[PDB]
Amino acid sequence: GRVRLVQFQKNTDEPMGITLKMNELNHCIVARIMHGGMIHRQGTLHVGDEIREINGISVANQTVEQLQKMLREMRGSITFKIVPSY
Repeated sequence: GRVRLVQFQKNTDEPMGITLKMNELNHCIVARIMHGGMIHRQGTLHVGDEIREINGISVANQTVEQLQKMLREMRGSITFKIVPSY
């Protein structure tokens, strides 16, 4: 699909509300989005989307725990480079 850049503004320390999973090619896939969360309210990131980069950082050959940890500690203006899935 077509790559796009999705931007969020994270000012609080609450869970972003994303659950990730890696598939066979180690592609990072959005497994779940927390209903009513900041992400869900914006409507720009959806289950099945492939995340290629976070804050410009390639997710390649990083584990799920690593990425979730990264997501838990991010604040301010952040981005996901994603390939949406329909």
